[PDB]
Amino acid sequence: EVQLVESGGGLVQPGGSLRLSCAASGFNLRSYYMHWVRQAPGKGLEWVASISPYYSYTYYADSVKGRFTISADTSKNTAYLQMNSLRAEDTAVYYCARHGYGAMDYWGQGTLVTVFNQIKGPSVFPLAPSSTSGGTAALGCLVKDYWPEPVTVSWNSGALTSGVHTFPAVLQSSGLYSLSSVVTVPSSSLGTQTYICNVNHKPSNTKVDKKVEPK
Amino acid sequence: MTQSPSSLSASVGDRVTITCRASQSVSSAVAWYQQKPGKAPKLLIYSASSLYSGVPSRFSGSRSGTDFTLTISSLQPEDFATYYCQQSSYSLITFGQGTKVEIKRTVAAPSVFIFPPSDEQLKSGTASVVCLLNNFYPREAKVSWYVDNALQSGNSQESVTEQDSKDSTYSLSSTLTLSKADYEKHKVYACEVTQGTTSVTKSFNRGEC
Ligand SMILES: [Cl-]
Ligand SMILES: [Cl-]
Repeated sequence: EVQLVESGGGLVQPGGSLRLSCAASGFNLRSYYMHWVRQAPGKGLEWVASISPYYSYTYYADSVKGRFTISADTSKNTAYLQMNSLRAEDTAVYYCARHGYGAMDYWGQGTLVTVFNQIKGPSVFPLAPSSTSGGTAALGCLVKDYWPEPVTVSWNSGALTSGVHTFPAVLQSSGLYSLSSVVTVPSSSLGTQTYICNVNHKPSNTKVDKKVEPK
Repeated sequence: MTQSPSSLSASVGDRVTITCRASQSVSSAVAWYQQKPGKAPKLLIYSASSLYSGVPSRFSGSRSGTDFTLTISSLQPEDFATYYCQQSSYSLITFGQGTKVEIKRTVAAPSVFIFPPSDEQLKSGTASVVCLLNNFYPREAKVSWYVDNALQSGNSQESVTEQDSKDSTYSLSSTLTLSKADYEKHKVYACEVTQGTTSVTKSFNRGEC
């Protein structure tokens, strides 16, 4: 029997890219029009793209033009949707479908594409100094689990700039960002000087100040 | 493509009419799709009025200038779904916004089927006779097995599946397990299904196709 089997969906970042596959069996798609149709959660069907037999002409909904590419590989009897520059509005279940009787007679099972969209303020944890490092100690703040980028970090409201290293954020497997900011200070100052990192996350209208003390 | 209405609540047995006003030209005949929750759309009607293979005769489509209608002449509980119209042109496909058809809960009688054991299984020394009660509500239905009109007890097991939706129905299988000897020495096999004030008995005669 004729079948379309999709794969490739999942969780992706805005601005990211994904490729969906639609593997045909029981027919060769070389001679058919294939289409992609999507459905945002709780909403209706929206046509996305189509590709034509033999000449591989392509047509796109205005919402995806210049970002999505439909293609087909006849030797692999598979059609594809290359999704670039993804936006929050692209979150949907994506269906591939074959054109038959003036309509779409066979449909794939659908695959979910979720574009990360959950704003979250950061948690700020101390990177505490001991001492075992001679006359110079390191301390810092771990800025964990925020979205989207960016955060800014200062120390002592900007009064402390020498020796500061604020690292680029890394994207974690959760889809949330994390970074650290560190500063090297004289060990003699640990008992007397206060050190506070100031973390501003404008997307969530959240600022966090964390006083970093020896443990 | 405005569809009308955008949603409606109906009862089993009602005639349902869904309208679709064309956004593309009318020569681009309309197709109609049914989509159950969490499932892919299913083609019902193409070319405005042509019934796709296997679709029940209670679905029909028609046209009146720029106006295409889908009619479900007698709603069944399995018709709970969102329905979509679509026009297709070489450069452009458009869907209507969808019409959610909600159906009031009510008693649904099972479709009953009985299955003799296969010749292949009799080679194992055992005969399984299976009775299927398909798409019924509520849960309570009584299955009674008869073999040459003798009520059976202690030699059947039942299993139940539920569609897991809002207008979900049950299905139930009951399996009677007999030795090959007992199966071959009796002739009439009957599954009686009792729901409320109705009993339905499906039967077969061993060896009579
Ligand atoms: Cl049960
Ligand atoms: Cl006989």
